[PDB]
Amino acid sequence: EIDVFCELSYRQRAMYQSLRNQISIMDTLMNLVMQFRKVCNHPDLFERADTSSPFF
DNA sequence: TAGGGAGTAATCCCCTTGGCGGTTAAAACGCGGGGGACAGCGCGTACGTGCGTTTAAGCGGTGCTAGAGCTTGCTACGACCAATTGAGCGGCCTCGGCACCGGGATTCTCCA
Repeated sequence: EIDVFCELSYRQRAMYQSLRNQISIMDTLMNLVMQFRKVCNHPDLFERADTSSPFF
């Protein structure tokens, strides 16, 4: 059994920390631990990156 | 303090919608002609209008008594529930009613 640690990429931690900011109001925690598990898997699960352009 | 509710996502059965293909039967298209729609016409009779008659509907009034509408008293009966079972539902089976076919017989139409 080999443990393989890797840190949250800058996009993931932008998701994770703004999500964790909800703990300043709630604590829904069982909802948050599923959103935290999504971003810990891939942020496209939480918000799919897609072709984008400036504000019109 | 603990139990069971709230949240959520994976798991897997059920089932309704949609497409493909053919093919085949019914809808679409054409056209002749017929006969039924419909306009135009004549008559006559049947219905609206008017006037004098009558008839009885409607309003004001009197008297009566039935019976609608309310109060009281009580017990009968249907709501209620715990215990018992058998009537009636869901699943499975099969055979016989009925349909669908084919071909020969009787009916009905339409033109002569």
